[PDB]
Amino acid sequence: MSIIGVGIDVAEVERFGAALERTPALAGRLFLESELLLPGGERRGVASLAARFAAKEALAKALGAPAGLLWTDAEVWVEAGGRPRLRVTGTVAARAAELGVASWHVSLSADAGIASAVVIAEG
Amino acid sequence: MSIIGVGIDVAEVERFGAALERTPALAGRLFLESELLLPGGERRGVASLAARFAAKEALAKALGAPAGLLWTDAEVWVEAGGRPRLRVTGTVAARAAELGVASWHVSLSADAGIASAVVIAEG
Amino acid sequence: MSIIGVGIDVAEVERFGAALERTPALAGRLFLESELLLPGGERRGVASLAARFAAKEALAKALGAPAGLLWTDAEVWVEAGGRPRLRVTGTVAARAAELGVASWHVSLSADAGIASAVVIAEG
Ligand SMILES: CC(C)(COP(=O)(O)OP(=O)(O)OC[C@H]1O[C@@H](n2cnc3c(N)ncnc32)[C@H](O)[C@@H]1OP(=O)(O)O)[C@@H](O)C(=O)NCCC(=O)NCCS
Ligand SMILES: CC(C)(COP(=O)(O)OP(=O)(O)OC[C@H]1O[C@@H](n2cnc3c(N)ncnc32)[C@H](O)[C@@H]1OP(=O)(O)O)[C@@H](O)C(=O)NCCC(=O)NCCS
Ligand SMILES: CC(C)(COP(=O)(O)OP(=O)(O)OC[C@H]1O[C@@H](n2cnc3c(N)ncnc32)[C@H](O)[C@@H]1OP(=O)(O)O)[C@@H](O)C(=O)NCCC(=O)NCCS
Ligand SMILES: [Mg+2]
Ligand SMILES: [Mg+2]
Ligand SMILES: [Mg+2]
Repeated sequence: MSIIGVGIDVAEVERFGAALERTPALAGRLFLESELLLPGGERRGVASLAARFAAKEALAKALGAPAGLLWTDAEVWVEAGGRPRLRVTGTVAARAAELGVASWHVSLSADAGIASAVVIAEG
Repeated sequence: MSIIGVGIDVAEVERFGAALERTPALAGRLFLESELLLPGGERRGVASLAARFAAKEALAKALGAPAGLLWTDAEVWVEAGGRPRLRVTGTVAARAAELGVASWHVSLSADAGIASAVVIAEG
Repeated sequence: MSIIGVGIDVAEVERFGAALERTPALAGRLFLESELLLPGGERRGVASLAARFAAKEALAKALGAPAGLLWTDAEVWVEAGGRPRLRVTGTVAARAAELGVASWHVSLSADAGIASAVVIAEG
């Protein structure tokens, strides 16, 4: 395998929260129901959602951000240990196949009012 | 292939703009003429230039930042879809050859007053 | 080889410094004696220490952050040219072996009140 793409994204947390508040429908456009919940069932907070938004932007960048990708066709899920993972379906999986992507790597971080993500596509 | 190096850089946009304003010659020292223009021919803005500066710093870091690298020997170019790409020549290409680098991967992001870049060298 | 994990971390410098000041023992819990010194023997500054903290957090993330990792089992050392490098021992090396990690790549950056690091584990 080789690296197919890398993506990075930085998202200002306060601004992201404001966008979610302004348009009730936005959260459901960006996130699957599972992503909006913490492991124990409570509602995921704004900084953690901003990090997932950054991850999806970074994933899109790693794929060359073509038209027609759906936010809901990329899913951030969480291993028991807390580690974030990417699962791709539909439009995102189709684009990944065009480029020969077999494996996805992600990491997330938030501090100082920002959320960040890096994504590497490999295949 | 294997990873040869990784680089990351974060640049404060306002400070970068101030540096460009202070010394008229600076932009031409850091950037090729093509980098200073948007696809349609207008002048590239300060945040986008800061992201390209970060990319060049990150590229230097991925190569172990030896003396003698020229800023103008690394070029950020743009695919039709908008995706940034690195082209290396001269001093930067020579150092890349010393290390066996065959392929370059870059991503850029700006928000919250900062521009950022990640670069991976592979070979 | 393939990518085994990636980590990113962003650390607010001022807050990190405040934590070090609040608990005298903290620096020695996070850092080996060598990490606390500059090449010439003077004391390493807070932003540079924050970048090393971010590197260790990013390394932990690349390994899936299991319980039992010691901060002192990851060491940031510096090549003559200034390039940062990771050396792993003990608990961190043991976890790396569980995952098959052969090679480590790191880069550090600080600006705009933040320190950042990216780490890639390969094997
Ligand atoms: C292009 C895009 C990915 C980045 O936009 P953004 O997060 O608002 O802005 P950022 O500052 O973080 O990133 C902008 C940088 O992305 C890079 N970029 C632009 N188009 C790109 C593309 N087609 N592929 C990869 N990178 C691209 C550029 O370097 C740009 O900076 P520049 O114009 O100064 O060179 C975004 O506008 C977009 O089209 N998002 C699509 C997301 C998506 O499809 N999601 C559904 C599936 S998860
Ligand atoms: C070393 C350099 C790359 C980073 O400087 P910077 O962007 O101003 O500062 P940042 O905070 O972003 O990065 C500093 C970190 O880079 C790392 N670094 C220093 N020397 C390095 C080197 N030789 N190789 C890789 N990384 C290096 C260090 O970890 C340092 O932090 P630390 O001293 O606390 O450990 C920069 O000073 C430099 O020499 N730039 C050269 C650019 C160049 O050659 N361009 C032309 C070709 S594109
Ligand atoms: C999990 C941890 C790595 C990140 O915490 P942090 O730096 O305070 O917080 P950040 O915002 O930077 O990162 C949090 C993100 O890390 C990710 N994360 C959580 N658990 C993780 C794990 N087991 N593996 C990889 N990533 C993990 C998550 O995506 C989380 O964000 P989310 O909850 O919104 O999804 C940290 O809490 C930790 O346990 N550190 C261990 C360090 C260590 O073991 N050091 C000694 C050896 S060097
Ligand atoms: Mg963005
Ligand atoms: Mg820098
Ligand atoms: Mg952190």
